[PDB]
This record gives sequence, C-alpha cells and structure tokens, in this order.
Amino acid sequence: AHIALFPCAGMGHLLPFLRLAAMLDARGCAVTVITVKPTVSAAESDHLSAFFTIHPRITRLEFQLLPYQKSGLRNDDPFFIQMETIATSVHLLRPLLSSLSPPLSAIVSDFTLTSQVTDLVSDLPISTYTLMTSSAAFFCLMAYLPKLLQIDVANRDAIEIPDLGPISMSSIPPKMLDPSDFFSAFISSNVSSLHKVKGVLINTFNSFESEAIEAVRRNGVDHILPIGPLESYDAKKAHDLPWLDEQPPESVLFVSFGSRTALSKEQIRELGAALEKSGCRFLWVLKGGKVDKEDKEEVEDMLGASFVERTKKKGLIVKGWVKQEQILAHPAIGGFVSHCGWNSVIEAARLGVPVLAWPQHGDQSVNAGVVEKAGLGLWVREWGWGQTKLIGREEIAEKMIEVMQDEKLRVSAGEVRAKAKETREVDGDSEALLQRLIHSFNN
Amino acid sequence: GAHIALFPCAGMGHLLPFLRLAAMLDARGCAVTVITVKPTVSAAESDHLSAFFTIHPRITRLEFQLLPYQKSGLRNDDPFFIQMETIATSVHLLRPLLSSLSPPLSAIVSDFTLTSQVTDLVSDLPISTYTLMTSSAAFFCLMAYLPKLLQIDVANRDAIEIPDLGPISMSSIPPKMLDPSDFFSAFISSNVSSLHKVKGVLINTFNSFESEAIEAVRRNGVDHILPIGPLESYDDLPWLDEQPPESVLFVSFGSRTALSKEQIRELGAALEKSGCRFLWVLKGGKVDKEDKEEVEDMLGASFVERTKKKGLIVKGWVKQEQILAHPAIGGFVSHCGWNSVIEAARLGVPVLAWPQHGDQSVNAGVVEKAGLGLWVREWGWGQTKLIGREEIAEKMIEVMQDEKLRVSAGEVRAKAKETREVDGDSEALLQRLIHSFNN
Amino acid sequence: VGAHIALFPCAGMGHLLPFLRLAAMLDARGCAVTVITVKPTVSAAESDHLSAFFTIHPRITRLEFQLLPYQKSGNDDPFFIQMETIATSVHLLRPLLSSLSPPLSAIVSDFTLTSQVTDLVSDLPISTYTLMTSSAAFFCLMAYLPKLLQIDVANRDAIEIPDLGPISMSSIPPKMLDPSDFFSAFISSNVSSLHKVKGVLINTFNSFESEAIEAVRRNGVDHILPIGPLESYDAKKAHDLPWLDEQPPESVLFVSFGSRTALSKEQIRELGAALEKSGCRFLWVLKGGKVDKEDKEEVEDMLGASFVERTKKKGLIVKGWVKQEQILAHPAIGGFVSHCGWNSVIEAARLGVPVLAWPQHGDQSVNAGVVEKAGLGLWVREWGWGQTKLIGREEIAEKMIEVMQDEKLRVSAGEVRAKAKETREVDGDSEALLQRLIHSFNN
Amino acid sequence: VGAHIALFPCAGMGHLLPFLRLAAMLDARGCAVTVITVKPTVSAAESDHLSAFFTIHPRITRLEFQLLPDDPFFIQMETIATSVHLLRPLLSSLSPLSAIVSDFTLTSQVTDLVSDLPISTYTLMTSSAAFFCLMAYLPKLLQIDVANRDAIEIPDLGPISMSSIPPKMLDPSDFFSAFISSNVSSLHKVKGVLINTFNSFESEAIEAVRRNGVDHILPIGPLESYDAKKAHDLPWLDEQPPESVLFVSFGSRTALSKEQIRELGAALEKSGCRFLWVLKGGKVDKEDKEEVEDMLGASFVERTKKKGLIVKGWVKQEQILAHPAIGGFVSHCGWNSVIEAARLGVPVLAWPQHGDQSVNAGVVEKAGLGLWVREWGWGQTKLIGREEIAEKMIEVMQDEKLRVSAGEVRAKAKETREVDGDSEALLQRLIHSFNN
Ligand SMILES: O=c1ccn([C@@H]2O[C@H](COP(=O)(O)OP(=O)(O)O)[C@@H](O)[C@H]2O)c(=O)[nH]1
Ligand SMILES: O=c1ccn([C@@H]2O[C@H](COP(=O)(O)OP(=O)(O)O)[C@@H](O)[C@H]2O)c(=O)[nH]1
Ligand SMILES: O=c1ccn([C@@H]2O[C@H](COP(=O)(O)OP(=O)(O)O)[C@@H](O)[C@H]2O)c(=O)[nH]1
Ligand SMILES: O=c1ccn([C@@H]2O[C@H](COP(=O)(O)OP(=O)(O)O)[C@@H](O)[C@H]2O)c(=O)[nH]1
Repeated sequence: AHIALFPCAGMGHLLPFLRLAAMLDARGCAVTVITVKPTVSAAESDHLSAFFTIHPRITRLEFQLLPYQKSGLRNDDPFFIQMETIATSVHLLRPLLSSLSPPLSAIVSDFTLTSQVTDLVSDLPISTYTLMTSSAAFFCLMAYLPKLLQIDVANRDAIEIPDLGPISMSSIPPKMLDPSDFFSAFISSNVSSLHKVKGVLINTFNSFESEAIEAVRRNGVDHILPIGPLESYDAKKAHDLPWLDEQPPESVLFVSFGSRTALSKEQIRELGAALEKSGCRFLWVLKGGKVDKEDKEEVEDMLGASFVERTKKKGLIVKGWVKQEQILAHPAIGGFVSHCGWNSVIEAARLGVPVLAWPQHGDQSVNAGVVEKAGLGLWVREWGWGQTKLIGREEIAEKMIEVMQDEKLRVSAGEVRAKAKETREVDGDSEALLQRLIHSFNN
Repeated sequence: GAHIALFPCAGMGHLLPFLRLAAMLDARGCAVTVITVKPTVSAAESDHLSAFFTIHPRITRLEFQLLPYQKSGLRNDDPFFIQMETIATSVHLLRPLLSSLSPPLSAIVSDFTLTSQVTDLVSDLPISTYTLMTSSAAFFCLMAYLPKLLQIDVANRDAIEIPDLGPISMSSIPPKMLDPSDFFSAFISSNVSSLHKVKGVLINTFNSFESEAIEAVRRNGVDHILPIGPLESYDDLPWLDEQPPESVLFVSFGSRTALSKEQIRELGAALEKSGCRFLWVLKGGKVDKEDKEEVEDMLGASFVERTKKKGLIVKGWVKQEQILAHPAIGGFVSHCGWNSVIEAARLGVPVLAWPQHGDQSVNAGVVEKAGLGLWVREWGWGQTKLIGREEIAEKMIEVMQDEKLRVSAGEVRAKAKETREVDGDSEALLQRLIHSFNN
Repeated sequence: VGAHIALFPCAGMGHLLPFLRLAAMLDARGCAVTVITVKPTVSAAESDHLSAFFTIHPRITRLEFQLLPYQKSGNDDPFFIQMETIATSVHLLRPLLSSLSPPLSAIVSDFTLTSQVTDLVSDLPISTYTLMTSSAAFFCLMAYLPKLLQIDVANRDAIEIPDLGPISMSSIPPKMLDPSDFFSAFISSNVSSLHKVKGVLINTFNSFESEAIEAVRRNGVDHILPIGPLESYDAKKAHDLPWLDEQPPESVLFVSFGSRTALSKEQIRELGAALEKSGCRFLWVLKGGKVDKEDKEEVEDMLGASFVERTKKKGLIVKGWVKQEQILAHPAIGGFVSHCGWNSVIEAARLGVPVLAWPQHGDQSVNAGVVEKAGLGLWVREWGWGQTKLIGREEIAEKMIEVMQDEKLRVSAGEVRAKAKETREVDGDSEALLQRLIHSFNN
Repeated sequence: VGAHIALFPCAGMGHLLPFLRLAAMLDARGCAVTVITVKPTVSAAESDHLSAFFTIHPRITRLEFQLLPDDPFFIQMETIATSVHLLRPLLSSLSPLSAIVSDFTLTSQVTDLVSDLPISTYTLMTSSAAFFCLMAYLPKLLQIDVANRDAIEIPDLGPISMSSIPPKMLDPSDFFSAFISSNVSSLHKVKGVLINTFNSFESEAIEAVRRNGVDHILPIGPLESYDAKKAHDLPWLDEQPPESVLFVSFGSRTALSKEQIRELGAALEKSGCRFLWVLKGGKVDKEDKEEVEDMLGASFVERTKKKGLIVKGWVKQEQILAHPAIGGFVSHCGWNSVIEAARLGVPVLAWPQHGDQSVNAGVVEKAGLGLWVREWGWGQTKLIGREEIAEKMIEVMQDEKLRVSAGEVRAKAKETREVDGDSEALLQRLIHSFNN
C-alpha cells in the first residue's frame, strides 16, 4: 500500500494534509506527499522543509506547476488563484505517477484538485480519495449548491438543507451563488466528480457534527469518513512561549484570523480599541499586510508606538507566524477569536478553548454556526460579514468580555474537548474509522 | 455599442452557430452576453463553452441551472431533443436575472426551439427579440408551412408543394415531423406560430446560396428573414500534412448522430474498395461523447492494420473547420447537417451527401442543387435503411473524380467569400442589424 | 458482454436484493448491465448494499434517479410511499435512458411501477420485463385480485384462483380484500400493465411450484418464466461467526425475521424463552426497528439482561444486518426460523436448510403454505397474523424440538436442495430460460 | 502616504518616461507607488531607464510581468495584451491598490481585470489634446465618411488637415485603427483620464474632449522630471554662453534618411548655431542600432569639432534643455518632448517625422512656442534643401518675438504647476478621492 497526498495552496489546505500524512505514516502506510513550486506563501515552503526533515520516510514529490493560464473564474484572491494554477497542471503528472518506483495504491486528493486528479488516475490502478478541509455542515451546503442554484430565484431568508436545520441566506457567501467566480465553479466541478472517489475524508468527529455527518450520508455522499480531529506533527524549534508563562491561566484572550485573512484599516484600529477597553489580557496575531506573508513586509506601523506602550502590561502583539496549536494548548489562553476556518475551529474544540466567532469570507459563517451549536463559542449573527462590515469598539469589547466570563461556555467547551479525545481513542469512532480505512488501503 | 444576449439550445449544431455569431457581434463592437445552462448534455458543449470564454474575455457568459425534465404530451427519445424541452421550461427563470444585467439589454437573439418561450419572457420587458435558425432556408420554408400541413391528409402524396418554391418530395420529409405528438413536429410547429413576435429571424445562409428559397420564405409570412451566412469561426493535422492535396476523403456525421453497427461495417469495406486516402471520424457511441466509451472495437483489429497506409480513423472530437480548410481533403461525406454544409461551402469542399435523419434530406438537396455536392435519392434515409459497400464505393470515387464538381464548389466558395466582403450583402446585413440596436 | 440490460428495483431489501442478483446473473451470462436506483433510499441498508454491489461487481454501471418532492395523503408504509414517490419521478428515467451508450435491449422494472413506465417503453421502444419477488402461489392471488374483486367483495372460507389449491382467507392479507384501500388499486393496475411486458420472471422453479406455474400460465400470464433460485452476490468479510466455527455441524438454529422487525416485543420474549427451553444452539439476527434501519436505536432493551446472560455460552445475537445467505450456507447451521419472506424461502430450499415457519404479514402466510407443501419446513397455521395472537413459550418450544429431531424433514429438505441445484445446472430448466432470454435480446 | 498606487506602461519611452514621472509625482503627493513593467523590454534604453528609476527612488516598488511567446513597439504592445492575465496574480499578492493608472494601448484588455479585483483605474495619455480627440473622434468618423478629404473636423475643434493625419490611422483594415478605436470604447470604464497638457496650452482642445464625452479627462501637464543628480557631463555645455546652443533630438527612435539627415548637417554649419546633437542610428530600436557617425561623414566632424558636439545614443533631455546654454530646440515633436520644451521655455523648431507629431507641430504653431514649416511633411517623403533649412534655422536664433512668446509659455506652464493652478489642484484632488 502506497498512499499519496495532494494538498492545494494555503496553510489551511497544506496543514491538514501533512497532519494526516504523518498520521498515516505512524500507522504504517508508505506515504508520499505531493508538493508543487512555487508556493504562494513563505510559510508553506518553510513548513514543508521542516516537515520532511522531521518525517524522513515520507517521500516528497515536487513538480513545478505551469505558468498561470486562464479564461473565466473571476478570482481576486492569491491562494484561490494558485489553486486554479495547480488544477490546470494536474493532468501533466500522469506520466510521472505511472513510473514511480513504489507504485501508489491510492491518492488522497484535495477537494479542489479532485476533478482533475480523478481523470488523472482513470486508467491507472490507483484508488481516488478526497480529504475535506472544511466542516461537514459546509459539505451539506456544497452538495445542495446545484439545487440551491436552480431553485434560488428569490432573495428571501434561508434555504432548508434537506436533513438538518435551514441555513440563513446571510451565511451563504455571495461568491458561491455567482457561477462566474472561481469559488462556485470549483465547488460545483468537484462535487460532480466526488462519485468517482472511493471515500471522502472529513476533519470532524461523529460527536461534533452528528446531524451534518448523517445528513450527507443520506444525501448521496454515502462514502463520508470522519477522521477528525487531526493530530499535530509536533515538529517545532522556535519558542515564542515565554510571555504566556508569565500569564495567569485563562486570563489571556487569543485573537487570530488564519493564514491569509486581514482586517480593514478601520477594523484593525477598532479591534485594538476594543482590546484596550475590555481590560482583558490578550495575544494578538497581526496580519495587516494581507494574505501573502512575503508581501506583508510591514512591521507594526499599523497601530503606532503609543498603543504598544498602553497595552504592554496586558498584551503581546505578534506579527508573523505563531505556533497556534501550541498557544491554544497553553494554560494561559482561555479565549479564542476566530474567523472560524475549520482547522482553527477543530483545534479550539480539541483543546477546549471558548471561541468568539467572527467570519470574514466563505464557509466561515456556517462553521461559525457549528461552533455556536456545539457550545464551543459565542456567535453574533448581526455582525454579519467581516470585510463587508465594521464593528465598533463598544460592540467588540462587550463580546470580548462576555466570552471570557461565560462559565457555561468554559464548561460547555470542555465537554466538546472530552468528546474529541474519545474519538481518537481506539474505541472512539474517528481512530477506529481510520484504522478501518488503513486496512482497506492494503490491496 | 449595445447589449445583446444570445441564448442557444441543446447540442453542438445549435451551440457552435450561436458562439460564432456572439464572437461576430463582439468583433463589430457589440457588447455581448451568452446565456448558457447547466448541466450540459455533452462533454463537447461544456468544453467548448469554457474555451470560448477564455478566448473572448470581453464577452460575458451567463449560467443557468436546469430544472428537471417535465411531463408533457410530446414524444421524445433523443437526448439532445429532450434537453431542448428542458431548457424551454426553464426560460422563465430568466426574468429576475435580466432586470439586473450590468448594461441594460438592447435585444436578445434566441434559438428557434427557444423562441416561443423567450418571446413571452420579454413581451412586457422593452427588449427586441431576434432568433437565429440553425437549418437551411429550404427546410425553413417547409417549417413555416407545417401548421397548414398538419391539418391536411397528405397521404399517398409522393410530393407536397411548398408555397413559393418547388414541392419537396415526401421522401425527404421526416415522418416524425408530420406526427403531431412527436417533439420534433411540435416544437417546429409551436415556434413558427410565435415567429411574428420576433423583430427578425437570422438564418445562417447567403443570398447566392439560397436565393430562391429566401424569397420564397419572405412572401409567406416570415418577412423578417436576415441571411448573414456564413458564420465565421470564433477560433489530427500531422497525418494530414503528409498527404497529397485533394487525395483525402473525409467522413463525418456531425456531433449528435451515429451509424448502425451493420451499416458501419459496410462503410469501412467501401472505403477499402474505394482506395481513397481517407480520414474517418467514427462515432459508435450513439450521440453522447460521455457515454460513447467504445474505442475502435467497431472495426476490428485486422481492419485498421490493412488500412493504415491509405487511412486514418479516429473516435473523438475532430476539429472540423481545420480539417476542411487543409489542402489535402478532396471530398466530404456528410449527413448534410446545415452547419457542416455551410462550412463545406465556405471552403469549397465537394460533398457527397448522405442524409441520415431529420432536416438533413432537404438540406441534402440544396447541396446538390447548388452544385456543392452530389446526393443520391435512392439511398434515402440513413438510420432507416442500409446501403452496400459496393454502391457506396462507386459514389465515393466519383466525387473525387469529378473536376466539374470541384469547379462548382469553388464558385460556391467565392460567393461565400463575397458576402463576407464589406460590399457583400451578408456582411452588410449584419452591420445594418447592428446599427438598429438602440441604447 | 454485448447486450445492454438495465434492471430497476424501487424500494425495500426484498425488492432490491433479488434484482441485484438478477443483474449479476445477467452479466455472468453476457449482458452488459446498468442498475437503476432511486435516492434518497428509505433505509441505510439498501445504500449499504448498493455501494458494495458496485464496488464488488465493477463492470455493472449504476444509474441513479434523484426523487422529487412528494406530499400525497391517504402514514401507510414508508416503502409504499417510496414506491409511489419513485412513480412520481419515473419520467426522470427519460433523459437518462436516451443518453445511455449501448442503448437498452431490454429493461427489467419492479412490478410496483409497471403502469408508470408503460408510456416510457412506448416512446423509447424498450422491450420491458419484470421480476416478481413473491411466491408463485401468492403471485397467482395477486394476478386474480382484479377479477375476484369485481364480484361480491367479501370473505369466505377459501377464495379460489383458477387452476391451483384454493387459498384460505387467513393466509390473505385483509387490506387486499377491500377495494377502497391503497393496496388493491396498485395491484389491480399493475396486473393490467403485464400485457405490455415481454416476459415476467419469478423467483421460483417448477418442482417447488408445479401448479402455480401452470395456474399462472393458463390464467393470463403466458410469458411467465421461473428462473429460480436466484444466485448469490459477493460481499467480502466474515468476523460474524467466531462462535459459528466453535459450534458443531448442523447444530445451530438461525433465527431471522427478515429485513424488518416482525413480532411485538412481548411475543418475541416468549420465543426467547422458547429458544431456551429447546436447547437449540442459535445465531439470531434481531431487527429492533420494525421498518427502518435508520430508526432502530434500541439494543439489549428488546429481550432484557435476564435472557442474554443465560444463553451466553449457547447462542449469539446480532442486532441489525447480517449476511444471511453466507450464514445459512455454513456447515454449522441446521435449522431456519423464518418470517417466510419469499426471498428467504428460496435460499433455504437452495441451501437445503430446514424451516420453522412463522409468517408475520402479507404474502408470508401463503409462503408458509408453500413451505409446507414442498416439505421444506414445519408450519403452524394457527399462529396467525403477527401480533394477532400471543403464542406461549411452551408451544413454541415443542415445534422447535420437533424441527431438530424430525428426520423425514431433513430427508425431504435435503431432496429439495438437490432439485434446486438441478435447475441451476446448465441443462437445467430455470437455467435454460435465463440463457434463452439473453439469446433473444438484440444489439 | 496612505494611498497605494501602481502604473503600467507597455512600451516606448514615449509612454514609460511620462508614466515614471507620474509615479514620482504620485510619491511626492503621498502615494505608495508600484510600477509595473513588461519583460523582456523591447529596448535596452527602456530597460536602462527603469533600473535607474528604482535605484534613484528607493521607496517606489517595482513589479514585473514576464512575457509569454509590423512595428516592434506596436507588436509588443500587442504582446502585453496577451499576457495581461499575468497581472492577476500580481494584484492578488500586493501588500490592495487604491487605484491603477494604465497605458491607453491596453485599456481594453484590463477591463475584465478591473471588474474582478475591484480597482478604480485611470489612464494617462502621452499625446496632445488635439491628437487625442482625433483618436477620440476617430471611431465615429471612420464608419460615417469612409473617404479622403483635405481637412477633417472634430466637433468643437478647428479642423486639422488630412496632411497632418497619419495614413495608417486612416485605413480601416489596419491594425492601428482597431487598437485606437477599441480602446476609446474601453475609455468608458476609467474613473479618470490624464494627458500631459495644461488647459492654457490647449483650451480649445481640452474642451472638445470634455464636450465629446471624454468628460473625465484631467490635464496634469507639465509632468515633473524624475531625475539623477549630479553628473559632471557636458563640460562642453557649461563653457558656452547662455542660449548659444542648439540641441537636436529627432526622437527615442531614428526619424530621417542619411541623405536627408546630411542636408540638416550641412544646414547646421551654414546656420552657425552651436549645437549638441542627439543622433540615434536605429530607426526604432536602440539594441538594433549599431552604426557609428558615418551617416554625416568624417569631414563634418573635423570641420565642426569646436563648434558642436554629437552624442550617439541617449542623453538626458530635460537635463540638457534646462541648461542656460540651450537656446534652441529642434524636435521631431513627440509630445513628451514638446511639453518639455514649453515647461523649460526653450524655443523650438518643428520637424515631425511621423505619426501624431505633425499635429503636435500644429499645436506648437498655435502656441507660438516654435517655428514650423508644414510643407516639409512626413519624413523621407521629400527632400528638403540645406539652403532652405538654414534660413529657418537662423530665424529661430534671431527672432525676438519668439523669445517673448516662449517666455510667456514657460510662465503659463508654471502657473498650472503651482498650487493654485488646476493641474496641481486636480492631482491633489484625485489623490484625495483615492480611498484606502
Ligand atoms: O499565525 C498562524 C496562523 C495560522 N496557523 C495555523 O493555520 C491553521 C489553519 O488555519 P485555518 O484553516 O483556521 O484558517 P485559514 O488560514 O484556512 O483561513 C491553523 O490550525 C493554525 O494552527 C498558525 O499556526 N499560525
Ligand atoms: O467532430 C466534429 C463534429 C462536429 N463538428 C462541428 O459541429 C458543428 C455542428 O454540426 P451539424 O449541426 O451540421 O450536425 P449536427 O451536430 O447538428 O448533427 C459543425 O460546424 C461541425 O463543423 C466538428 O467540428 N467536429
Ligand atoms: O438480515 C438479513 C435479512 C435479509 N437478508 C436477505 O435480504 C432479503 C430480505 O428477505 P425477504 O425479502 O424474503 O423478507 P422481507 O424483505 O419481505 O422482510 C432476503 O433475500 C435475505 O436473503 C439478509 O441478507 N440479511
Ligand atoms: O535622447 C533622448 C530622446 C528622447 N528623450 C525623452 O523622450 C521622451 C518622450 O519622447 P516623445 O514621446 O516626445 O517622442 P517619441 O518617444 O514618440 O519618439 C521625452 O520625455 C524625452 O525627454 C530623452 O530623454 N532622450
């Protein structure tokens, strides 16, 4: 059994695949990870090198992707644009995969690359699997998109997905409904070819999304396999830990908005105003420059010296990559503020951190809903879309205060934390399924 | 400097012609949107749509999601025709989408099959409606008269007179056209009746080619005929570059028609008998490219090996415009579907006409009458009757042989060229049409 | 495999499983098979079954029909509303059938929807056939219901069909004898649409039902073909009989009440008590949910702790689904307790396993009658429609002991198995017809 | 300095030099400027200028598009269009643009681009207000007349003769017409238009564009020099008396034949003007040009070696024109050059070889900036005598009125350059409009 992982662009796409790959390797499959160059963000490149030196037996397959060529799919995002570039070049890898010395039994592809990858292994003896980065609830929305697009003539309230509670129209992203945009075209193109996949891997546990996992199973994606939460490859040298150790437990509030999400210039100053006003201890990851890490070459001239001095007693503001999974594990962090990209969300759940939900773009709003549903965190729907909306200091601060002091949440959040543990256990469903899956791989 | 939207109907024959026009309008400074629908019937349509847009970025594309097929009286057993029924129900979906188009629509060019439903869609909206017709004028004359024809017994009639043109033989009319329930008949009949509500009816033919019919249509209701043929290309060779000029015979039956297994064996045998170097495009999968998974298991292992010196046969989407243009090809064997015929004229390639179904027989006659190609009546309908290798062979040789025929096609080729010219009538008509659109 | 064949099963395991078997049989015999399914499936099991079929038999394509919203009133049955929701979307087979590459030479449609596809077989001239999943004697009663329900509609000791042993009214379901019930309308209307069919296949042979084959032949079904017993499909597993290996041959009683739950909880317990008294070693597959796989969430709350412990070393209980055919085939199994669903009855005869008959509902009672006549099993008539009467453990125990020690039955039962094989063998009568039908089909 | 801006010129120094000045001007006004360039660059000089510009301005970022596979300058302008999508990644990774200012030639391709990555876009024209309208009114004119007449009229603009108009622009078939006509149509998308002009130079011209639907035209002329400092070159410049030197530059490309060029070379010595001559060998390409000063002849060099100096290659024009020594300018009349002359107040003689320039010569005449002879016409068409030239050449040196008229023009240019004046005011305003 030889298994190959093909992640797309983004640390949200990259991190999950590497994490699984390490898990697969630990459980004894021969694992190859497919990377292509160049990569959009510095972290992906730096990470890949670190991952491989830590895991030596995993093979690295590197292919330089063809120069960006396109027609259609209006895209204004660098990570999405790279995904299109990888997808248009996946068909040129057929010659290489055919001749590999230890031939691949199966490929675990990225959702975005599933259509091109499914065509690629058509006449090769390789099972095709897809790993889903996002939540199961978002997958229900993805499955319903053709039905949603066909019967979506009216802009009114929410659409009832068939086996679970109806989602508000505000939660569905406007880009998803426009067929011209890449987000919609890629979502639609991949769901059509999901039927050619042997199994679809998900990063949620049965306890976390019982309705969403069950609804998809009866809605035609009958091969769904929950394997979440994914485990860290625990490879790390740089220590940014020291300030936290000084902090009392649970005092600190962690704010981060993912790998490639940035706030408005008015929002960065209003969020900073709220952090001061709240009086809470905090850790802020500032990603003012934007998605790309390389072009975000600025160095804390977003707030000014005046602000740092006021907050230094209660806060540390870090601009750069931070070891998020480690920070979350720390006794000091009792709160998290998230765009609710799923991988952060899953981590918050595994480590039991209360979450304050703040979607900016795409699936974040629905995932925010899941986060609210499970008690993981508090979500304010009225806030709506970050990047489409601005929230003042008064509003932000009160919520920040409220999350820090909800004991019901802290108690509730822990319960999810326990459930995530059970699933990893040998009895627990998620590990068992993977163990079940792994055997399958041997053919 | 106006917004005009073009809405095609299912199939390549109905899709390629619309795209070529959309590109053509864009060339002349028109803002253009193309209203496509999902999902497609065929891979080619989907593939072509994507390519077109990458090549003509200025052109907008509008995507519609199909409703499910709906029970209606009509009898249909064809995948493409069925899709047409589905697209037709779906037009009403359009209403809210039209009210928000970035630049307000000046007019919408709709398909003949989609004309009845589209005309009602914008009856209230201040939008001029035009329709573009895939088939020939000669067929069109038959279509216009169908509603009258539907009420007359017309049985045991060898031939039926058409009002300002000579009567078509019954032989060249599809039986299903004259049975009211069948979709083919119903869609043609229903749409003609609504034609009055269209400002103009665009036909992919030119005055030199179809002059008698073009007048004939005009004097019987449809005075809004605007021939602007032949539509330009919006925009397998390696074997060909090796070939001698004119030495190659090209066989194709279009994007949505396949030949019976018994018939197919005979055709290959004829090609072997003929000895003409040939490029044969084979569709064994009846109609669908997605479902035509068979890969030359149709001819046999032995067959190709013998024919390798004198032939190349492919199963797959050939580029028809480029193959015809190439110097080598000396004849076309065609179902005589109009778009194919129209490209045949443009490149002055002699055609041996073998209509298979539907409009094709009337079209076939125009091919012969024009002197473009030779058609034998006795062969009648393909997919209804099968003809021998021996008969097929003589005819295949003859088209290659005839030099008068080669000369005749050239006159057809020049006339086609003439219409394109700024002086020429068809190019002039499109421009006149363009002026009219009023923002 | 030149000829192109599609079989369409609408709903229920009993309907679904035989059709898959016919499909497998056709492919083995040189047809190219498409299998049509309608989603969402009523039960998890059909879906479980279908996915495995396609993965196990990969040269057979899967054609799915997505069902439309339904809302009719007059809650009946979940498989009867699904049988009528498949007829509310049976015009969605038009686009699919027109697109199929090698066009259909013949389609085999479940008898529940033969009246709705009539129009579809005229437009696209598909020679259509249908496979009956009931007994040949119960199909006779189904096939004469229209002519019997024209005359005085009432109940007598025995109602008679033309040329076969009169059927008692205690074997006939009461809802079939009232002409204003849903049931009759669907049966009367689909027997009228049997004249448009080119052949009618049934899952039986002529040694098993000699009179029914001729009674059905001399009463309006001259194109009836008995192709029984249907062959078994593959599944790849077996961690269901660790105890079965330890148990001695022919010593184990297999209790199955079919795809769905049968008797009331109170009644079952008496059998459980009954099983204990008998001493029969047993493998029991219990379906808690009387009709839905998805709905059944009960476990050890059906029989009580009291029983499960006492039989701990002598019998095992499996909740949910088991591979019934593989189990019966096992050397260990020596008796069968059945609800006498017809499909189950034909395999018992096919596998030569002795039956104790406990028909619960519907056609099962007539099947019980067939089992008796064949000499396949022991049947008690007075036990009655399920839940009609409560049967004491002592009465149940005696029949069970009688089944274990009844030698003539084994001899007769052994004799039935040889005949079933005889039909399957290439010279065989049932085998001959299936081979013949393919010969007729035209490319 | 909050606002962040990017410039994009495809080809020619006709466009790049102005764009860069636009880039520098924008940086001065508090704008984060990114300059986008196309590679490989057609000319070694074009490449040469860019490296210097970034190096001279550290704080202006450079973003580049590598290019995928008639006139080289026109064809390349065509190539940039092919690869325009390549722009898409670049915009996505930017540290996002408040606006982009793009070349006229490729505006049509970008329209799709602007709409997906929402960026307000502008174009800056390197041609005169009178000529832009001829481009601007061209599309209607071509379809309506389809004929050749001695003079043509742009609605509120005094008709200029066909003789000025370039022949290729006239032909419908020609590639040039498609580019010009198409692009103006695309002109609708832009939230502003900029031309290197001031109202005073062409009140009539600017108005017609305002009248004619180019409502959004903004004239920001003259553009400030983006320059190097300080090189000890032209010791031959400092030496001479004020206004003693005639500087000759026919372009950023060659313009006339060796025999036609020889007549001016012979005319120059008869004229007696001291001169600094910029002589380019390549008709259109600096890399292509590998000829020494043998078109003029050995003899010419020996005779005049004290009198004047000849530079083969490139020189800094603004730097040279600004000098006290320069009192006369001979120009091929490319607008960028013409504008430089007005801002520097140096009398011009107009000898336009090709294209827009003859119309540009007309503007000079209305202005009083320089002396022009219409009859000389399109370059290489006719041979103009050495004797005929000198009389005009001497006249340029010794005309008192011209000096006065020229003096005003420089004065007029400044007033717009200063804070009160409109060209300065609009720049201030546009930047203000720009939204973070
Ligand atoms: O400064 C950062 C930002 C993100 N992450 C990691 O990036 C992962 C993926 O982020 P997510 O998917 O939550 O958001 P996205 O980047 O996809 O929008 C998370 O697990 C974080 O651990 C990190 O380690 N440091
Ligand atoms: O393999 C093919 C088949 C079709 N065509 C083009 O498809 C168009 C449609 O053909 P037509 O409508 O005449 O036949 P139909 O598709 O209607 O049966 C014609 O322009 C052909 O040139 C092609 O280029 N390659
Ligand atoms: O637990 C089970 C129950 C049934 N079956 C099979 O599925 C069919 C269902 O039985 P039947 O239709 O005779 O009874 P019903 O469906 O009416 O309850 C039979 O062929 C059995 O062989 C099985 O494999 N496992
Ligand atoms: O030797 C030379 C020739 C030209 N230019 C510059 O060329 C630019 C643009 O020239 P213009 O567009 O007027 O002429 P063209 O490029 O059309 O020939 C002006 O800014 C001049 O300063 C220069 O600096 N040195």
